[PDB]
Amino acid sequence: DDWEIPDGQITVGQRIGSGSFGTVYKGKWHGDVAVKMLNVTAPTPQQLQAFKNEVGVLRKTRHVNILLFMGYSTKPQLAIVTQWCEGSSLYHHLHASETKFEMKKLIDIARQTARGMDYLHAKSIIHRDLKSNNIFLHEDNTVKIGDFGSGSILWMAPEVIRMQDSNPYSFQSDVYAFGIVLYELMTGQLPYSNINNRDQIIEMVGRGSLSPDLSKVRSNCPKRMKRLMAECLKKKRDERPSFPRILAEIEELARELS
Ligand SMILES: CCCS(=O)(=O)Nc1ccc(F)c(C(=O)c2c[nH]c3ncc(Cl)cc23)c1F
Repeated sequence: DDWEIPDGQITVGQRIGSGSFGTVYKGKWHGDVAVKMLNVTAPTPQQLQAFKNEVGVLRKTRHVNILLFMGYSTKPQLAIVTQWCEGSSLYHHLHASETKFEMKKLIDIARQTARGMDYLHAKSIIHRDLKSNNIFLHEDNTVKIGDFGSGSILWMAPEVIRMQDSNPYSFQSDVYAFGIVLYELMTGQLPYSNINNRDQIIEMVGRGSLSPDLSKVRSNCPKRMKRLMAECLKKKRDERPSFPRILAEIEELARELS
């Protein structure tokens, strides 16, 4: 009904990391949790509404691939509480571990990711900033999608880079985001890897003249999964697939099997 954790109950220990959002610690509260304490000292009364309006959105997410919102503090600092996750994120795995993932295991991670996303949309939540860094792999099996509610241009649809008019952030923008995750998964690689220049990419992808190189997909990706990708990466936004049918193709190609 109300989800506030009164001062005292969370035992904050260890500083894991941060962001423009906030700073994230591990912690004890009826078991393990994570606490993202916002960059804010004195809560201005209109700021206690910014938060509780952002919280009312967070508590409309129940689902196994949507990070588990659990509670919000007020009294030591504005903060969001959630499940503690185990292991490391999709990014860490696809880049600075060198973990071989089999085609089987990679498709599943894509399946579980678009499971998160279709749910959020069914709920009318534009994520806005999906990427492999904000997909935490709990136990190295279960996708948990978080950090919803410059920054990272690599997952940014051309219309976002540039800017539509009345939108541009929308269900579709979330969809190009999802393709770039597909590229990462199905090439094990960040795109524009050879062209390492933020300005170049911002200017060249928004103008419609640089798009991911699909020849770097591992020779053993299915051709269903490869065509699915290039649909999502469409520069024209409304030619893009929306999420029901994205979640169809993936589960429905997943058989095959091993
Ligand atoms: C349910 C959506 C809440 S969120 O959008 O604000 N995302 C969010 C909120 C609070 C958090 F602490 C975190 C977060 O980064 C982690 C949540 N669980 C984790 N487990 C391990 C690590 Cl390393 C980080 C986290 C996080 F991703």
